[PDB]
Amino acid sequence: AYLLFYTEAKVTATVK
Amino acid sequence: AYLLFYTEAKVTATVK
Amino acid sequence: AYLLFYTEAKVTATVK
Amino acid sequence: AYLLFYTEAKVTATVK
Amino acid sequence: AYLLFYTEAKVTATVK
Amino acid sequence: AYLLFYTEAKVTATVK
Ligand SMILES: [Cl-]
Ligand SMILES: [Cl-]
Ligand SMILES: [Cl-]
Ligand SMILES: [Cl-]
Ligand SMILES: [Cl-]
Ligand SMILES: [Cl-]
Repeated sequence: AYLLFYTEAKVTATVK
Repeated sequence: AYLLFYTEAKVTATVK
Repeated sequence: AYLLFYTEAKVTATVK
Repeated sequence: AYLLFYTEAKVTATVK
Repeated sequence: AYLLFYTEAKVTATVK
Repeated sequence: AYLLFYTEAKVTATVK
């Protein structure tokens, strides 16, 4: 699984 | 485009 | 001291 | 250009 | 568990 | 003072 911080604004974190 | 910080370790940043 | 970003959602930054 | 995550609180991301 | 990025330098990511 | 993560690659952190 990876950790991802993403944004286009707020930073969203997810683990997939 | 998204700004992305990714990791499984080092953090990789990219713009997609 | 460490710089920390954490999240369980929002990313919170702190310096400890 | 730089990718920047900034904070003093919320983390702001920008591309400059 | 929390997602953590930390640094005192390199940024280290972990899940606790 | 602000916390900054920046990159053009490696993420560099700084506190100013
Ligand atoms: Cl490594
Ligand atoms: Cl690194
Ligand atoms: Cl604080
Ligand atoms: Cl806030
Ligand atoms: Cl936020
Ligand atoms: Cl670990």
